[PDB]
Order: sequence, then structure tokens, then C-alpha cells
Amino acid sequence: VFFSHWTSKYKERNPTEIAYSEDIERIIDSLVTDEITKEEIIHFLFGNFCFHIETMNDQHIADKFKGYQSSCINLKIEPKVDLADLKDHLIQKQQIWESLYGKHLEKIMLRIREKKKKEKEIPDITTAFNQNAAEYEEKYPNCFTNDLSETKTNFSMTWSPSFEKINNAIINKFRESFKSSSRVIYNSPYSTNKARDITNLVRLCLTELSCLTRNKNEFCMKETGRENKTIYFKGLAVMNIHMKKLIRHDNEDSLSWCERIKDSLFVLHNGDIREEGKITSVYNNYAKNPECLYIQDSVLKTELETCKKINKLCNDLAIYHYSEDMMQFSKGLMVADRYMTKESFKILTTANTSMMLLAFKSGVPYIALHIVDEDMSDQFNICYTKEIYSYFRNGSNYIYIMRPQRLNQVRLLSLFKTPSKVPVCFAQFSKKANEMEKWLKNKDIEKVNVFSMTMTVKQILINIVFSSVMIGTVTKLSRMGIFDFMRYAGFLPLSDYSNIKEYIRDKFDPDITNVADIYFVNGIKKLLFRMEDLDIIGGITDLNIKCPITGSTLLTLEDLYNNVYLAIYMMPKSLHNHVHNLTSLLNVPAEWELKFRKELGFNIFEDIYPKKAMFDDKDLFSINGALNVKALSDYYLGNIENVGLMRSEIENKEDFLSPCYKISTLKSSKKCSQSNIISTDEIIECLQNAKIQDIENWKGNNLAIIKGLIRTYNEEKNRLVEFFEDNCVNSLYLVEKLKEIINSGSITVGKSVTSKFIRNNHPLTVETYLKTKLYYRNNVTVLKSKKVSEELYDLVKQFHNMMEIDLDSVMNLGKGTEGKKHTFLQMLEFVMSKAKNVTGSVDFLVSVYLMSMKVKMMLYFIEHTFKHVAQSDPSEAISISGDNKIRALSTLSLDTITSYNDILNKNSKKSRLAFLSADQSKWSASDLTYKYVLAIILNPILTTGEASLMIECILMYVKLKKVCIPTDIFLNLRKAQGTFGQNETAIGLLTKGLTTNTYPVSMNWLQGNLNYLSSVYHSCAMKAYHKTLECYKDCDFQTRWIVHSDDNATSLIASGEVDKMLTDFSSSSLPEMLFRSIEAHFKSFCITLNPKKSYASSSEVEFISERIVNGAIIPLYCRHLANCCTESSHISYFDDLMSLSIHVTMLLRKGCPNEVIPFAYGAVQVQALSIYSMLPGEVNDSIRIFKKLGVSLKSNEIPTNMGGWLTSPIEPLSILGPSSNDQIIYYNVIRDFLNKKSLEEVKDSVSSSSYLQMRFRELKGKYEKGTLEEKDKKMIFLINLFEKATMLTQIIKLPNFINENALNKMSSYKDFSKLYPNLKKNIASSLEMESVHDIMIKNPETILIAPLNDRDFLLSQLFMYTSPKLALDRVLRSKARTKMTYEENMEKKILEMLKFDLDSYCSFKTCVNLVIKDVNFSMLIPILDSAYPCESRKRDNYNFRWFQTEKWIPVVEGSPGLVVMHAVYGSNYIENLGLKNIPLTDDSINVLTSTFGTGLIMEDVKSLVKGKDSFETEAFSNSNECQRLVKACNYMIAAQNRLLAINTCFTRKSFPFYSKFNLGRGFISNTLALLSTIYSKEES
Ligand SMILES: NC(=O)c1ncn([C@@H]2O[C@H](CO)[C@@H](O)[C@H]2O)n1
Ligand SMILES: NC(=O)c1ncn([C@@H]2O[C@H](CO)[C@@H](O)[C@H]2O)n1
Repeated sequence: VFFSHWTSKYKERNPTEIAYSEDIERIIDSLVTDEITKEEIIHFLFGNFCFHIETMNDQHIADKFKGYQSSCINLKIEPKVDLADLKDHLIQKQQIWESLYGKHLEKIMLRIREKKKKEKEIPDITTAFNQNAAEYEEKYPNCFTNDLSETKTNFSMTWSPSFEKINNAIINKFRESFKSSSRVIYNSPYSTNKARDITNLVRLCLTELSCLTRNKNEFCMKETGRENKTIYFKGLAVMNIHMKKLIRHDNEDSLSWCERIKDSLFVLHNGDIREEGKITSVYNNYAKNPECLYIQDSVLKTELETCKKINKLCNDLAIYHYSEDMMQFSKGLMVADRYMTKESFKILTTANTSMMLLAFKSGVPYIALHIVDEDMSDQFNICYTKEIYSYFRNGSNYIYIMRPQRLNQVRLLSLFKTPSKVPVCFAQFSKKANEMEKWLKNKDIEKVNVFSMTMTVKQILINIVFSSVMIGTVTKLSRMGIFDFMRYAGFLPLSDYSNIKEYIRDKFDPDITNVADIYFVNGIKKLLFRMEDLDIIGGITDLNIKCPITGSTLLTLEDLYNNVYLAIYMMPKSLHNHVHNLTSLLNVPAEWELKFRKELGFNIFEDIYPKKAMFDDKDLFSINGALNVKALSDYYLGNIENVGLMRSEIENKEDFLSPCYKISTLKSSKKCSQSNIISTDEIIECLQNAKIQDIENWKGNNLAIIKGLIRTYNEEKNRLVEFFEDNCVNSLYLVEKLKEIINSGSITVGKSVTSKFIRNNHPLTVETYLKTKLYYRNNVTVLKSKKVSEELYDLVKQFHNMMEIDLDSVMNLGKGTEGKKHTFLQMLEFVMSKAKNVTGSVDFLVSVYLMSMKVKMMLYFIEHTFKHVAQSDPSEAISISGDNKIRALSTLSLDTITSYNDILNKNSKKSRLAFLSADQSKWSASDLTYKYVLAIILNPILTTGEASLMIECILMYVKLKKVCIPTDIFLNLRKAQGTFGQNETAIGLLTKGLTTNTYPVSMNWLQGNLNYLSSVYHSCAMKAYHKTLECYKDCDFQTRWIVHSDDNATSLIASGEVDKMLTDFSSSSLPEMLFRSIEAHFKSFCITLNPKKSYASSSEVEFISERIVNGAIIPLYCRHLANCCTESSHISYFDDLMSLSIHVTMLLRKGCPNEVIPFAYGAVQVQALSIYSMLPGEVNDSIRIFKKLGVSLKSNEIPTNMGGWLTSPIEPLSILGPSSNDQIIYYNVIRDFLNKKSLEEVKDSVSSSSYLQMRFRELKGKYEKGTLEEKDKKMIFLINLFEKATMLTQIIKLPNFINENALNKMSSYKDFSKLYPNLKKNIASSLEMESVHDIMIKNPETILIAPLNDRDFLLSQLFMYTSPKLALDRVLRSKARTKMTYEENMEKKILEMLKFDLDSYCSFKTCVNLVIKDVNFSMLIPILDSAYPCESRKRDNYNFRWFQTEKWIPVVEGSPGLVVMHAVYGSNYIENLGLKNIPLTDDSINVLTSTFGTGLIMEDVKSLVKGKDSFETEAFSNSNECQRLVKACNYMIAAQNRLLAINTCFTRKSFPFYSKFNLGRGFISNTLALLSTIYSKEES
């Protein structure tokens, strides 16, 4: 049945003694035990398919039986002759193999009892902390100094004073203040050459060196006095352009000092007088009157007043101005990172009235200068007691100079993210603080101020301000370590943790190097003290305290997790260096591979070797062997049901037996990282044909090769000598030629310039430098990065024997559908036959992970043949239908487990329940890979030959894998070992003294390569754990498991003799024994549990995120909240706004509070405007340009691609998405122009014909009479916008770097430059161009259709070429000429769109149709129009109970089928706006090639000269609007031919080829019920 097709030609091959390697023999020979012998394991493993015999075709059965008989012939075991002997032997095997699980149960019990009596029993957490300090003092002697005057800087490297006086005037004020007599007073850190030197340096730089100026602020010194030069050089010597000092965790003077620091911070912050700015404008637009963001404003008022009060407190406490100053000064420092030298400096001054900094040439060293009045000076001294060198008195003011500080680039970027980080932290902390919220509810907006707060509310505001300041501008690594510790140390309120005290004793790093992190340390210590002191309302009985913000009297448990994980997730990632980060990413496989090699006893030099017969139930790297086979056999028998139907479904859906370019994974523009090296023959021929008479005439690659060999000879002569010896016979001739070239003297040599040699030179120089430097009788390769769409083209050319491209060779074969094609598996076996030949094993090379095309195809085969095996398991959740399925399957697991326990607890003896939420420690490095070949062999889906191919792929992948080091990292490591170390770590042990580029890694299969097979093996291990647990005699067990890669969510319900079973398992609780038994079983199955980020509980489940307790979920919206303010795509403004509006929509879907949404809007808009299109008050705005030109559009009607602001209403944003604002403004303008009231009215008017023509004619008459109106001008502007333009596009697209200078790197362009000569590389051009279009117009399928077969792919790639760290770059690109400017480009563009123009009926009516015809819009808008505000079981509660009722629950009773009021939503992809742009582009390129053909055959094309029929029909199509006429024709024509490529050409030329060949037209969409996955906890 189902026509089982042989999808290979390896039918004669067998898994044993036919493949290249013999490792299967020793794999079988390593599985012999004392009771299972050689013939039994051979019989079971090579004939276990007999259980899958009632759903197999006869050809499949005969092929597998022949494979069994053959494999037993090579494996010297006499096989059985008929199937009956096979079945009898298999029932004997199933009995004796069944007698193993009691032995495994006794083994895991003995392992638990062995692991019990070894670890520790520590009394409490205070003793654990004291012990951890004791071992840290034992490792490093005499730390934890008691003198606080030698710690590090406290207030980061930025110190902002509020200012009272109202850009060169500030610098002149400082210059006139600095001219008084010297009365300086030096300061002690916690109660002096450096202060004197920095005072003299600042005094000189202010008085005498300021007025050779550049860019109005940057100036240097050359013609100065010798005394001034001495002062400047002493200042630069102070600049400098284990010795750690720590403090103990239980200090008290540090607490008192930190309290004084907090009060002085608050009284310093409450002094500002400014009231206008850039950040203030956008945040006040979004939060001062946020009622424009709602539709039903009157039903909630206290939330809006609370948001207004929070914004008023932000305005009062100078939060916006502090964030603005931080952003502008970080931008100025990033600009100051420039080619300016060490003798120049810059004066940074923002709109702050009297704050200055001096920036000099690891980071940027700088000094800050401040003016402080006599009112608040001692509080300034208390604040900055660590960071004040000098101060003096002038008039009624004090002048303060701070210490030099250094900033890195990513640190300046994190300072640049301050206006997005800080105000949302303040808003959510003030929202979550209970007594602050009740005080804000008590007071009215006219009366809130600091002076009328009580002591407690004042203190909690001080703590909130301090926490927000120290969280939003985090720079140093101590806070990173503290927040990582608090991330990993929140597991104490639960039953069993195994990291409550051992984690603190072992892995906690007490790296407290300064003050005011002790506040966070004592906060988390007090929380853990309360937790150890001993739906669910939390804090009403425990009376818990928040860690950062203290925040007493917590209402629910939902706030603690949200605030703590907000502090966790709002931290920057790469505060470590880029080179060090790549070293860390490349170095961990070296450690975890050499550990494996040294433990198993392999040495460095020898081969990988498959089996040392030590893979029998050991601890480090082993499996049980004879148990995994039985577990996989039972898993396959219980999972796979219909082999033939499943195989046919694989071949149909996953597209086996299809051409390779039809695979979407192997077609899209990714990178394959092939190896390409400049040829040694090319190098020696360049050296041979280099002419000494042409020393000045050398240009290009010859000059690059000459400079490379000159540098190689200058650095290392002997290696070049032996390279010439082994690569040329005339080595003396080459040496004397090189000597004559270096004695000519017309070339330039260089010294060791580190990374600059690769930075400012041609790549060929450094490639020939590396190749001539590292010749060690091998071929060192550096991987390039080619596209996969250009390797597939070369592979097809190689497969079809077209090594060199000919124009007639492609055209000979491939006429229509019946031409020559190929399939993916014949391609794959041709690839394997090519790769099995000796080629130096360059095919298997991984560079940081970029795997080759060959390996990509092989893991595509493995992963997509195991994907459908993974799809049939209901307890397995990697094959999900989106992110909804994970949460849905998790909550079905939890509620069915709770239901089964509630059933079981009635009338039973005893019953216990325990959950486990585990993450595995190292899923890739510590794992074994030879356990996977076993899972390949008993696969019943495959036949003989495909399983052998799979085994060949896995064995070659394991045995031949290597990892190559990048060039700059390799050179830096080499020079570091050469000049400092003369030795290296394990990365320099795998590589022979760093004399090799590649180091081998085999048993660590790389992350993400094998995702489905590993999860399948994890689920098999879980089922084997259940089968082991079932063998206990006195108790009844039930286990349920959820499996994702590197994850596990288990639960177990036990009944029976509970006290006896816990005494046997040697633990006091069911979570404790569950943790120990899962650890023992996973250790038996070569899976290493992580003992710190894993816990066993009785009520809480955490799969990947959003932990759920007792059937009720904690929402966890802080991930989206930190994502919106931290992470952005950084490609353009429109795309970043759309991509973060997706995150705003998701945050609205996850149930956030009301007060955070306007601040989130402000955060995304501040980020987008601050990077790309400058926030208002300066150049490159859009509202300023629209106001200057007098454009008819308003401030809130500008589209986002034109620079407009996101002003979508919240419910359409949540339901539709980021395109809803463009759709809404378009629909509003249509309704305003057509003088209609409703969507139904305008649809009924448009649907009747002879209407829009009449409107266009009367609008033309109005334009002729000059009686245009405001709505008419808006209509003309948007009509032109759609004509010259998700619905819309970027319009102004700034071109990237011109890669036409690198198009010679691409093989399709190289083939296009050969069969067509250099006339068309960049009268012969006319006739060649004419030949190109008549061979293009004879084949419309090539340029209209994605490739049906061959002669539709490679010549399409030829013919498509016819006719025409990163944050600093695009913060400077806008302020540059790329030529003209962006602002004048927008000026010229809008001046072009402002005119009426003619022949715009096509764009007008297509805009009208595309806006009106959308089904989701046409159903959503009347529901939003006619929704009653409250009551009738809709609005009852107020605690975030309108972000859940009026959003989406009426939306789902709307689009329909449901009844919920409160649920967390995971939405479908119902809205699609791309059902017309694809045929628009297809018919656009159709008219493009038609117009170019007719313009080539003659000029002035208005009507043709009656050529052929296709030319006549394309003339008729281009006479009118071609797209509009073909849409109007297909409105009633309904041909829909069968696409045989012969009858379509028979029927009619133009219209069938360019209407139906897109497989459809604009048809009606489909609407779903939004897929409410799971409830929230209901409130009423
Ligand atoms: N004139 C130069 O070549 C120059 N100027 C500055 N540096 C760098 O300054 C550091 C030494 O002070 C090294 O990193 C150099 O590369 N080099
Ligand atoms: N980026 C991450 O979130 C990450 N990185 C590593 N790990 C896990 O944490 C362990 C080390 O603590 C590793 O073995 C991984 O399982 N998690």
C-alpha cells in the first residue's frame, strides 16, 4: 500500500563490513554482559523490526530480511531461515532482556546510598556565609581589609549635580571662575601629589589652553611654554596614558555610610530648576495626557491619575534631565573616541548650566568639573567623598574637581540606554511600592511634593531613587555578579533545592570591592533570613521585604518575582571585551574535550577511536549499553504505529525526492562558510613574473603578494626558505629575486602593528602572510563566507557535468516540465561520494558556529528525518506549532496531574506528590554521541542502505570534526605566548604549542545542530526511568515528564508504604528522593544534572519561563519590559519601531499593569528617535520638516516610514500589530475624503462601480479651479505616498556599502562576465542586450516563476543580474553626506509629493481596495465602534482588570467561540497584508522586462509597430495600467489551468502567464479565535 518507493540507490549496502569503518563491530563487542551474549545482541539489534510487521509493505519486509541475513553473514553468526524462528527467538530475547530493570533499580539505590554519606550538613546560612569567607581567605590570604579609604569608586564614573542658574558661556564662566587665587583644600576618602597634579592640569587647561581649535570644542597644544608642557605631562603621567582590596559581607559602618550616601543623594537630586528638554517632551507627550491611548477613558480614572502623579514626580526629581545629561555626555564621549592624538582634548558641555568635563585621548580618560552653591555643599561632600580630589571657594560658590575615569565603548552604550532604562524602573518601583501607591492615591495631583511626605514614605522614595540610579547605569562587574547570584538564589522558599547553602559555600564569589552594593547584599541576606526562618497571597503573613527597593507590605507574590527579575533582565550582556568574549566562546570546548580525552586515556596525537570497552555504567562518560537498547526498542514499539504512512508523510511534507532548490532551508540567503585559499601556484607564478623594471608599476594583487612575502621574510626567514624549497625547484632563484626586490628600496615595510596590519590592508596580503608563515607540511585554511544560494548553483553545475558554463548546454535540456530534474537524495549521495575521497578533510571545519554546505545537508537529513518521530510523542515539546503549544501542553500536564492526585487521595492509604523543574548542566560538551548510532539501528522507518548512510554520516561527523581559530585571535594568542608566556593552557595543548590553526573536537556535538534526536533520547530516558520505577514492589508510582532540549519538567505521584519507601531511598521527603533518583538515573543514562539551577518542589513548575503554581500562573512580563528598553535590532528606524512594537504587543498580551504602558511607549520611542531619527529640538527631525514646509498632514498623522510617531490605539495594537497605525491613518483619511461615516458605508459606496472615477474627475475639476481643501490635500499626499512607496515600505532607502567592487567574489556574476563579455560587465552592448531579451522573452517561466526544474534555475540566476559596535556608525551616518543629506533628501522628496501629478487612479484605487477589503479590519472596527463600556458581565474589578477584559476577551467572543474573561493569550497569524504585493512585484518585473525589450528593439515606445503576438499583447498591456487591467480581468475570469507548461502556452500568451502562474489572486482571508491557551487566576 501507498507505493513504497526506494528513495536511494544504496540498496546493496549493509551497516556492517560494507561501510568505510568497522566501529559497529566493536560497538556490538562492547555490549556483551555476563548473561547476554554475542549472538543474542546481534539477533535483537539486527532483527528487532519483527514487532513492526503488520504495517510494513512486502518489499520493505523482504529488503530488511535480506539485510539481516547479509549482516549475519558478515558478522559470523548463523541466522535463522524463516520468520517463525525469528519470532520465537525474539520472545526469548524479550524475556531475558526484560530481566534487567530490578538490577538497575538496585544500582540507583546503591548510588543514592553512596552519594548520601559524603557531602556535608551545615547548620544555617550565616554559618554558610562565614564558611565561604573562610575558604576564600584560605585560597587568597589576607583579604577583606577593614580600611574603607582604599576601595573602588562608588557612584559609577558619572556625578550629576542639580543646577540653579539660568554653550560657550558655560566655558567662559568656568574660565572666569578659575582665575582667582589658589586656596585649594585636598580631601581624604573616608576621613597628596595626585590632587596637586590634577589641579595644576585642570587650571592650565582651563586658563591658558582655551580661548588651535577644531569643531568649536576640540583643541590641542603645540606652541606653549616649557612649564606648561611640564604641567601637562605631569597630568598625563597621573592619567597613565594580586592587588585586590575587599570588604566583608557583615560590616556595619558600611551600612551607616550607605544610608548617609542615600540621604545625600536625595537631597542633591531635589534641587533642579530646568523644565524643558528632549526626553521631557516625548515622555510628557506619552504620559502627561495619556487618555489618547484608550478608547473607553471614563471607566478608569485612578490609574490615569497615578500615571500622571508618577510623571510629575519624575519631572520634579530631575530624572528626565539626569537621563538626558547621561545620554548626551555618552554621545559626546563616543564622538571623542576618534583619531585625535594624546596632545589634544575636548570640552564636553550639554544643556546643563554649569557642569563641564575635560575628555582626553581601554577607555576614554576624563575629568569632571562642577560648581556647587553654599546651600548644599556638605551633602555633596558626603555623596562624593570617594571621588573628590580638589575644591575651593570663589565668591558664593565652591569649585569641585573629580578624579579621572575611564569608559569603554559598550559601557558608553549602556550609559546611552539610560533614558530607556531609568524612568521605567522608577515607574514600576513606585507602582509596586504599596505604601507609596496608597500615599499617591491619598493625595491629589495639585499637592504632591517631597516636603509633605512622611519619614517612611520619604525613606522609601530615597531607596527607590537610589535603586533606579544604581540599576539603570550599571557598568562594573561586581553588580553583574551580585545580580547573577540573586538570579540563581531565589529558590529557598521551596521544599528541596540543593543550592540553598552549597551554592553559597562553593560557587559564590564575594567580590564586593566598594560600598553601596552592601545594601543589595544585606537586602538579599534579609530576604533569605526570612525565608529560612519560615492564587497564594504572599507577604500578608510572612511580611517580606524586597531586595532592591525594600518596599514593605507586599500584597501578592506576583510583585516580588516581577521586580527581582526586572533587576535581573535589565542588565547589559557584553560588558566584557569582544576579543575576550570570542576567546571564552572558543576556549570552553578545549577544556571540556581535553577533560574527556585525559579521563578516557586517549593521548593528544592519536585518532579519535570509538570504543575502549569502558562504556558500562561508569560515572564520567558511559552508558549502561545493554539497557539503552531495550529502552529505545520499547520507545519505538510504543511510539511508531504506521511505518508506511509515516514514511510517505515524511516524503510528502518534508519534501524528499524533490529538487534541492525547492527546500526552503537550503534556499534563503544565509552563509555556508566554505574554505578558499590563494593558490601556492598563483603565488609562485606571481613571484616568477614579477619584474624588477616594474617596481613602480606594481598595482593590486601582485603588490599585495610582494608586500606579504617581504613581511614574511623580514619576520621569519627560515619558514619562507623551506616553503620555497617545498613549493619551487628554483629556490635559490626565488631567494635572490626576493633579495633584489628588498634591495630595490621602492617598497614600504612595517613593524609589529598588531591588528592594524589586518585592519588597513588588502586581505590577500594577510592570507599570503599566514600561508607563508605557517607552512608545516600541511595546508592551513581560513574559512570565508559564501552564500548557500551560490554553493547550490555550483553544486547543480557540478552534478549536471557543466564544470564550465556554456550558453547552449543549459538551453539544450529542460524544455518545460518534462525536462531533466534531480532529487535531494541523489544530490546527497553524489555529495557523499565526492566527500569520501581523500581531500585533506577540509569539508569538516567549523568556525565561530558556521558549518559547511555538506555538513548542513547531512544534519538537515538527520534532523528532518527525526522531526516526524518527535512529532508523534505527546510528552515531547520541541515540535511545537508556535509558542502557544509549550504553555498549553505544560498546563495540560499540570492540571491532569492535580486532577489525578485529587482523584487518588480519596479512600487510599497514603499519597504524596512531587514536582521537579530541572535544567541539564552541559547538554553538548558532556554528552556522548556513540549512543546515537544505537538509536539509528533500531529505527523501523528506514530500510537497509539509508540506515547505513545515516551511520556513515554520524561516524564521519564524529571522527573527522575540527574547529579552526580566526586570524586575529590566533595572531594575538601567538604573540602573547611568544612575548610573555612561552606556554599555554589546554587550548595550547590541543594545538601543538599554537603551531596549528585547527584543534579537534569530536564528542561535543555543537549546540543547536541536533535538537530533535537529543530530545527524543531524553524522552526515552524518562520512559526508562518510569519502567525502572515500576519494578518496586510495595508502592505504586506514576510519572509524567515534559521534555525540551536542555530542559526537563517531571512530576511523580506515589502511593503505598510511604515511610518504608522513603526509608529505603534514604530521604525525608518525596522531592528530595525525586531529586536524588533523577540524578542517579540520569547519571546512568550519561546525562549530567545541574545541582544549582534546578529544584524539586511540591507546588511550583518552571519549564522555560513564567512559573506556574497550583494551576495558577505568574505572568512574568518583565522579560518584555526589559527587552523593550534594552535590546533592539539596529538596522533602520521603521523596522526597529515595528520590531519593538511587536514586543509592546506581547507585553500587552502578558498582562502588565496600567501605569507602565505609557512609559514603555516612551522607552521604545526614546530608543528609536535617539539612535536613528533625532528626537525633537535638533536636525533630522520630521515634525519640524512637516511644520516648516506647511504640509497638510498633522503631527499625529505622519506615517512611520516618513519619520512619524507611533500613535496607534492600544487595542488595535494588541489585536492586529504594528501595521495597524498605518492602516488606521489610511482609513481615517479615506473616510474624511469620501464624506462618509462608517466602514460599512464606505464599503457599500466603493462596491458600486462608476464611483471612484467620478470622485477622481470632480477632484481634478477642483484642482483645475483651485478650490482644493485640507482633506483634499491630505488625499493627494497619501495617494502620491502609496504611488511612490506591512502596507508601506522604507521609501528613502539609504544604500549600503557598494558591493559591486566585490561582485567578482560571486560565481553567478563570474559566469555572467564570461559568456557575455565585458561590454555588459559594468553598439555591441545594444545587440548583446537584444539577444538577452529575446532569449528572455522566449522563456517567460525563467523570469516569472520560482524554478520548476532545471533550465529554470541556473540561467535564472544568470538573468536576474540583468538591468539595475554598530551603534556608533549610524549615529554618525545621519550627520554626514552620503551625495546630499538626509534632511534635504526628505525636503526634495516631500516637495515632489506635494504636487497633484497625473495618472494616479491606479495607486488611488488599489490603496482604497487594499484598505477596505481586509476581513480582520472590517470585522474588528465595527466591534470597537459598537462596544458598550462596562457591565453586562464585562467590567467588575480594577486591579489590571481592563487590560484583560476589554482588550481581547470581547475580541474573542467577537472573532468567535469562547466564554473567558481572564486569560493569557497566544495569538495566531490571522492578519496578513502580503496577498497583493507579491503579484504586484511579479507583474512589475513583467512590465519591466517587456518595456526593456521593446525599448531595445526601438525607441520612443508608445505604440508598437506590429511585431510578434507577444509584443502586440505587451503593448496592449502597457497602453493602460497593466496591473489594474489584469486585476480587472481576473475579477470575473476564472480559468485556473492545471499548470502543465504546455497547455498554458497553448491557451493564451500574456494573461495566463502573468495572472494564474502566481498560483492565485487576492482571495478572502480566514479568521480564528486568537487561541486563548490558558487562563489567569480569576479576579472579580
Ligand atoms: N603614532 C603612533 O603610531 C601611535 N599613536 C598612538 N599609538 C598607540 O598608542 C599605544 C602606545 O602608547 C599603542 O597602542 C600604539 O599603537 N601609536
Ligand atoms: N547563556 C545562558 O543562559 C547559559 N550559558 C550557560 N548556561 C548553563 O549554565 C551552566 C553553567 O553554569 C552551563 O553548563 C549551561 O547549562 N546558561
